[PDB]
Amino acid sequence: KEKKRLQVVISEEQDALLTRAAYALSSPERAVSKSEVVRLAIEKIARELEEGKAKEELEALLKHL
Amino acid sequence: KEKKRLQVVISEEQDALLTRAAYALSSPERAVSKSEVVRLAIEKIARELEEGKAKEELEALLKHLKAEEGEE
Ligand SMILES: [La+3]
Ligand SMILES: [La+3]
Ligand SMILES: [La+3]
Repeated sequence: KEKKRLQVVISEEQDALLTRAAYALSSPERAVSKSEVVRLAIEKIARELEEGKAKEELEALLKHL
Repeated sequence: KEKKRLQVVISEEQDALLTRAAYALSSPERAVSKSEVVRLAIEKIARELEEGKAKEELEALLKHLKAEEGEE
């Protein structure tokens, strides 16, 4: 009702992108875990779909599978 | 060519956002699951951090998200 266990299979390249994003977002004063990067990505995509941005890039990367 | 089982706890609001995004990106000709939306979000935000434009905004949303982890 308040929390949902998300199970997603990812590639090792997406794992590497997760690590690079986690380090890029981090700083000496704030630590960023991979799960926080996932939640932040979900929130950012939700906002962009609220604004309708980068749809050419969203479908470009989705068709890039 | 490895893979990785990923376990992440999310709020019900983000799960609903995941559903809405899954349907919005889907079509009768192509199905987009919630997990595929998660992968697309990962690659999208990683690319955004490589571009170096929206780092301030991502840090703000990140701060507010870390403010929500502590006991709702
Ligand atoms: La809630
Ligand atoms: La490999
Ligand atoms: La691979």
